[PDB]
Amino acid sequence: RYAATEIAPTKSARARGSYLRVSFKNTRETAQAINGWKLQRALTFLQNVIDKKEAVPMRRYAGSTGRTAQGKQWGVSRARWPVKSAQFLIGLLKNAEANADAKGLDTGNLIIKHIQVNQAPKQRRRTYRAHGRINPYMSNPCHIELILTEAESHLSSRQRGVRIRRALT
Amino acid sequence: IWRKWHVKINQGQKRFATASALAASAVAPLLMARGHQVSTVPEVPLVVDSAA
Amino acid sequence: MVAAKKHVPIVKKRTKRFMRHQSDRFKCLDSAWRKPKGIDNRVRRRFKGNLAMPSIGYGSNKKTKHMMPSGHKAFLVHNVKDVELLLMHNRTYAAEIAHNVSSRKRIDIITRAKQLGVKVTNAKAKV
Amino acid sequence: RKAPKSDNVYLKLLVKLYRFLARRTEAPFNKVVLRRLFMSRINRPPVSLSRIARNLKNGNEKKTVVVVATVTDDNRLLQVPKMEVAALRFTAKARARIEAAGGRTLTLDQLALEKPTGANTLLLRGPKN
Amino acid sequence: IPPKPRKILQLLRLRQINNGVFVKVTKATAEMIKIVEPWVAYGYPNLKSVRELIYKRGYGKVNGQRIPLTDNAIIEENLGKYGIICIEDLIHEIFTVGPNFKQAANFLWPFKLSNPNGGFRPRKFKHFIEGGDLGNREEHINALIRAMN
Amino acid sequence: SNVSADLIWEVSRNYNSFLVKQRTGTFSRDALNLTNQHSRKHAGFVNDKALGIVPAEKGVKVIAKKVKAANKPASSLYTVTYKSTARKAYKAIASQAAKHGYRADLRQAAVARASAILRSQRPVKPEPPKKLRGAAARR
RNA sequence: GAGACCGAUAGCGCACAAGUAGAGUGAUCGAAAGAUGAAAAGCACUUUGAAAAGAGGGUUAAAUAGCACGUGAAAUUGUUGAAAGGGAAGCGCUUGUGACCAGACUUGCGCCCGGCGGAUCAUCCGGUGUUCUCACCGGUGCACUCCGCCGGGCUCAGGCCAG
RNA sequence: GGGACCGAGGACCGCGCUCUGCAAGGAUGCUGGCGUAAUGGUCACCAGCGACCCGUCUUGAAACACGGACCAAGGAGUCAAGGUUUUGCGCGAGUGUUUGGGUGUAAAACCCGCACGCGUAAGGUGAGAGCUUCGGCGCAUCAUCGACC
RNA sequence: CCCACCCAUACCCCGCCCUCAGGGUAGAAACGAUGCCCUGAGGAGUAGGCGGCCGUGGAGGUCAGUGACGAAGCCUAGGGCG
Repeated sequence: RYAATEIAPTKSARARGSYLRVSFKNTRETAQAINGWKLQRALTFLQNVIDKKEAVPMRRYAGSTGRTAQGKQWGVSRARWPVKSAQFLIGLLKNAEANADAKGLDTGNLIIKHIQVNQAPKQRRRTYRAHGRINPYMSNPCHIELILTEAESHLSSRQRGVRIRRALT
Repeated sequence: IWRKWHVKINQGQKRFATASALAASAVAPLLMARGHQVSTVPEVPLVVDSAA
Repeated sequence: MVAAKKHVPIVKKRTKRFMRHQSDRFKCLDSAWRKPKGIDNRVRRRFKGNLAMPSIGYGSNKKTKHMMPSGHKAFLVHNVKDVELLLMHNRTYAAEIAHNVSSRKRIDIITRAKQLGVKVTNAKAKV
Repeated sequence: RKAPKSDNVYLKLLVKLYRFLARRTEAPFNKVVLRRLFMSRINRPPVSLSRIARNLKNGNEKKTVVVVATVTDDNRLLQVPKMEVAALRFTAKARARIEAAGGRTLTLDQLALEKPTGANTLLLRGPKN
Repeated sequence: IPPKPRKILQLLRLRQINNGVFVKVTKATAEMIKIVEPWVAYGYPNLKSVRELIYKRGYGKVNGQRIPLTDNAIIEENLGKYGIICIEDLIHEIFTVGPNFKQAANFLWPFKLSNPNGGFRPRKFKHFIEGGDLGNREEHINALIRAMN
Repeated sequence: SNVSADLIWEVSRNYNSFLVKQRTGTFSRDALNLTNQHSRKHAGFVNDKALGIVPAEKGVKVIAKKVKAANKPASSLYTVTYKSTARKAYKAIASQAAKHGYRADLRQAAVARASAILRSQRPVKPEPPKKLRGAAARR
């Protein structure tokens, strides 16, 4: 059961992924950069993030993050290059593009109507710390889901008297 | 387990309560007030033949 | 008959509920009213600009107590035999079918209540 | 007190009967009897047959004995005079000895029917100490 | 308030503010009012002030209850043995101070006057002879009673 | 004797099998209760003389206690069914309840119960269609 | 064999491969952890992907029951919808705007003219019951009387805000 | 003469008077629009005014100090023995079946032998509730006078 | 020194709630008499005292109570009562 239930699956194409071992915060900002975009422009953008040609704007999870000139396209200053998040979002976009091909939709008019990154159950790892403590090194995996959609009187008597007089004259 | 589960009641109290319960059984309004369907039977102190 | 008995106008002295102190800030505090017991509590001492404490002066009129704005009184009903209890209180009482009554049993309740003239407050539930 | 502390249904009927009599009749006897019905048991001490036999020793014979309490029996009284006693309760020995002497025993509702003003009634209490 | 003026206000039935009573002038009652001068204003009323107070704000003590004087009957049930049978006899008794003044004044509930129309004065806790309101005024209490009625 | 109408009321005032109560009022399920209110006046099972009106197939069925047969429940009720004009049913019920001093205080309630039963046996009128109302419900 | 006991943080530490796993040199210390469905019928086949998995399709009454499985709260998080924000927010009284709603009303009673369909109309006579003077039943009643329905007219009472 | 706020009760009874009824123990009469979100209500936001953050502890009071990241579930005057006060109940100069025995539809209910526990083996005057045949009778109990162990 | 004006939960009048106090209510056409009707006064409150109502698990009785066209639980910028 997907989050966007207003979109019927017959005219749409969907693809999801669970327990993905990527950072949730980097994937949230990457999915926000491509939300509501065309399918071919989003695939080109994500590859440019891998090749460090375009940058993903960091808006919520951007604490003490460096500045770059490639954020000027987005109107921000803090922008990064989440390569791992771009790799996972490409494979999910290629999967939904294949789902539209099998169903018979047109891939040239597909937009990303819905895309959501939810938090997955946390994994656990431990390392060694002095003063008798053990450092927890939990990972933060994420759930991703996306859907592709083809782009396309009670008047009074006095009020009614004025209505008639204006109509006559 | 030593919680005083049983209650000591005077034998005179018990015989008073049993006598009051027998008197209320002869009262036909009190039988209907309990929830008994007493409308098709006569002589609400019902006595049947022992031979029967 | 649908129209209720003639009654004095219904006046609510206060429609707003009484909120517990600091239930807005803490989620562990339910909004149900609890009387503060601290001696320095501003709600207990009735300082101005603070939450009001309920009292018997807010009590509704005895002639219009427990009356819905139509003018009747609610009576919870589980079956047909409960509707027949409201036979003589057409002008003063209304029937409210319980939430656990099934769909077949409800249709018998409304049909009987229309015969008896008794208003049903939730007649369109399972229709 | 407006309501008696007792749960006795027959005492509730007696309170209702003597509320009507104390309201509609100007006799102060009915107000005293109603007040004593409301009191508790330690405030309604027993009255023995020997104590009321003291009070009929003078010219108080042929007068109804009224006690808002239960009337006990005294083994120290050898002979019991003929007397008409009305009380809330009687013991088995007290009721038998009054009826053996030729007297009669009344309840308080029989007293109300017979003497609603409390005419010619000798009213008594028991020892408080 | 000191303890001695507190007791006099209770004995004069002035338990509340803007509360008024009729007092027969003797030497015993005059020294009572002299002590509570920092709290009271008093004077000699005329026939009009007695009439408006009885007719408009006149209430009676009947079995410990405050009954308005809307009938001549309830005056006769309460003061008829003293010879007072109607309102005019009650007004005559207060104004022309008769022998039954004590019974007639005590029968009257203490008068619950309103606040005066037009205010008291710029500052009302001085004596009347220094531009205040407290104390004794001869007939200017009638101007005060007219505003408080 | 030990039992009377006043004593039965004291036992059954607080709890009764016919007793139903919830917040707004306290009702009664007794067949001998008319107006279905819990009180000494309308407690049919408590009182020695009582009346009760139940519906019939066409008309009313009025039952009354017989004081001599109080201990014989199979013959304790004097049952009359009035299947006639409503005016003759009311007249006979009023005569039944007020001419001989058999609960003259219950005469008005008995006539009012017969009217309410016969007002329930008339054919029922069809309900007008519910009007959709407001911008949200109509659209 | 039972219980006015407890019901998976409860009841024995242990409802489970529990004195187990694990800790200590050792004596000893000592957990957490129940539930798909009636039945595995626990996704045939197709398609994308290296795979994990996803989408169609299928099983079932229910995939809103996918062995991360009954129901599935709150803290906390994401997306969409609406809004607010010149150095705190939150709260009380009172209007306004916008969004969304519960009622109430829909006609009833009586009277008078017509037209239909029927005689449970008044009285009297027989049985039955009862409150012993009131009713029911059967007959008589045969049509200016009684009861329903329809078509007109009139009165009274009907909701909200106002003069 | 000009305004403002309110209409409380629900057959008659009363107090009165300007009289074919009245303004005299609480509002009726006539009329208009609408009959639905129109009044009304609930949220969200703006605006005017109001408004310290809770608890604990100390003290005459503050101030200081301590606890408070958030949520769910759990969480603290109970039971027994022995005293004692009051209320209800039963029997009452007595009261208590349940140590045990006898039945039983079997831990219930019903019945009871001998002991045993605790208790038990006379008024006047001032009065005084109440009664009265209106002459007097007078509860309990207080002041005192009493009588006895 | 004079005149007018502004306002506190203070005073005055009216309505409603609750408490207290004083009355009425049976040859019963009579009553949740633990009710109803009439009249007046009063209303802050720590420690403490008294009373009445609400809610949870289990037991006896009762509603010939509800329920697979759906019990319990849960969510609810939907209502009603107190």
